[PDB]
Amino acid sequence: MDEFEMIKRNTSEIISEEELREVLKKDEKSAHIGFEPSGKIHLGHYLQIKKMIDLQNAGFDIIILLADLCAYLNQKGELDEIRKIGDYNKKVFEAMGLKAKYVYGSEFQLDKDYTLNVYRLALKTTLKRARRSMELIAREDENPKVAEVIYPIMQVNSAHYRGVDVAVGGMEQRKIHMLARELLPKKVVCIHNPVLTGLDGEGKMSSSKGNFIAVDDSPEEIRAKIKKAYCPAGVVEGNPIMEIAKYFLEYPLTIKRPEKFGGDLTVNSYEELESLFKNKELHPMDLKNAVAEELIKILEPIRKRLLE
Amino acid sequence: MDEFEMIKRNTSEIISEEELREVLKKDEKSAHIGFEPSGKIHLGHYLQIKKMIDLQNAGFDIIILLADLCAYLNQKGELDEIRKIGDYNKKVFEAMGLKAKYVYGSEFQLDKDYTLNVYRLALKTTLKRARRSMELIAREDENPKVAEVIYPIMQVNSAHYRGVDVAVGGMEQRKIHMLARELLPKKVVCIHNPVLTGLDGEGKMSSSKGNFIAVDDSPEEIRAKIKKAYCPAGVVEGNPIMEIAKYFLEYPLTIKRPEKFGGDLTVNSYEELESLFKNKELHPMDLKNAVAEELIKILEPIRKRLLE
Ligand SMILES: N[C@@H](Cc1ccc(O)c([N+](=O)[O-])c1)C(=O)O
Ligand SMILES: N[C@@H](Cc1ccc(O)c([N+](=O)[O-])c1)C(=O)O
Ligand code: NA
Ligand code: NA
Repeated sequence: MDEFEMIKRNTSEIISEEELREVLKKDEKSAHIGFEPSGKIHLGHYLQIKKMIDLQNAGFDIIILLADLCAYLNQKGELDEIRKIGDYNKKVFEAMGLKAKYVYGSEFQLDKDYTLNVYRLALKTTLKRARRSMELIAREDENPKVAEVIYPIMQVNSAHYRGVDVAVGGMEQRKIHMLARELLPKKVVCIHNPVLTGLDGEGKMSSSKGNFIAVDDSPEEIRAKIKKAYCPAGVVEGNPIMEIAKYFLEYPLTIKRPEKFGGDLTVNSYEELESLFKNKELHPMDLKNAVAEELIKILEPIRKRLLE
Repeated sequence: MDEFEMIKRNTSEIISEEELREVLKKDEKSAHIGFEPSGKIHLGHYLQIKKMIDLQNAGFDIIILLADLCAYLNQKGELDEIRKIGDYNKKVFEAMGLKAKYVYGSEFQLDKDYTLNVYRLALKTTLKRARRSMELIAREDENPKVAEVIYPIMQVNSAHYRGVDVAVGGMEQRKIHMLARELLPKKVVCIHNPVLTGLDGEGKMSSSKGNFIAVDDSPEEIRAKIKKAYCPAGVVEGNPIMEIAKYFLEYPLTIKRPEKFGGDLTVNSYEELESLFKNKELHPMDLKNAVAEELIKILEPIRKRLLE
């Protein structure tokens, strides 16, 4: 398994694989990811931090951008309050075991040279393109603000300005990233992680939608959220419990079941779990019990560091 | 005639008259106008500079904003080239007899505090409103850029930032000004000048449309432009020659005519010229001859200073 294959594991796409391979040869290489600060850090965040850890293990210097100014532009509140949530997020990311440097967008995004660049990019970016790039990111607003279209060019210049080789984000960032690869002289390698389904199955997981498991949820809370989650027998597509099994659990996985329902089941890969679930050899209740118990153990060290 | 009435003369609107009156009482008061730098300075510019002179005579400190960064956002070229045209414009404005201070937008519009203000305003300004405010200003573009909607909030913050009591501009600026009066804590008094008709009568006069008389046009050039201008008998509405008579000429005005066509005509006011023209007592050819000759004399001192 290449460093390349370790990095590629469980990503949705890498733009491009050829470019990443060229990057991997260098002694010194950096990757960054930006997050609008979030009151709760959930499995979606953890999925991406896990990927940053993969990159770190492959010798990348990791930068976490606490995106206070973008969050401000996306109507998340006042900068001072946003920064405080950013600081909390840093502590959570540290509790996850990430070795990284942290920067606040506003530390450099209001510099004269940065701003001049933003305006230069604004001349090359159509309103239609800017709005399209924000469809999965923009806060819902019946009267869309000028701030909405400044946000994507702020993010485009961010990669350029700080000289990152690799930008990581969820699939929802991909249009902004495509714009960056088009507009900037140096092409940034983009690694996109899948977007987790919300627990009720009705859309994507999000801090604003209350459809997530937070990394510091209590065990009792995790069990309840999983008990109630969308998880139709035989259905893997859009099944958040199966997603958790794929992205977070380790294998071989032992699934405990009463003897009357077939007894304990040892599963050597997610792929084999998927076949058992599609073939209805594994019931949603037994899948859920195992996912809840293993996820609790996975998250325990993080919750404990945050509780201590 | 009040200072108020001197200021009001030949304006399209003042927002608001009550506010201007409060302003007039102060010992210290300033007014500014901004211009995207223009390769040619035309009668539209001169009309507004004349109004700045009125304000100066009423005891206002005048600031001319050479709007290099707005011009950049509105696709007028590179900043360095734009600034050079700005410097030329300053020399023309000085040749007009204006006593003012001149500043380049970019001297202060890229400051961290300015930019933070721009982003705060971007949160309060809808895209729909920003685009509407730019309809008569925005460079024609089949694929409108993000830069187009940054421009109006740049101009909104300009008035606020430099603490002007009064902003002057053409009617085309009125939506941006309305936005400023809505968004800022201090209401700026806005004085709007009429927009001159193009020489061919087919739209408004503009540097980009080649339908103007420039202040340094040669006498021969002025005569030719006027000879060819739209000027229907009896029609005052949208008649650029009648506009020049109203906004630039002094009265009493003597109109020279051959005896066979009624002989020389002395006109004591624009209002009386308008009645004679509507009643068809004054032929377009005779009106044009007088307007051309008087406009040449009006502009001679400006052209001469620029030629020297
Ligand atoms: N768009 C990201 C945040 C972000 C990512 C990368 C960035 O470079 C920046 N930025 O420049 O402020 C911001 C999000 O949805 O959470
Ligand atoms: N909109 C003006 C230029 C302008 C006027 C006033 C201003 O404050 C600024 N500005 O802030 O750059 C720019 C024009 O059409 O020529
Ligand atoms: Na080496
Ligand atoms: Na006094």
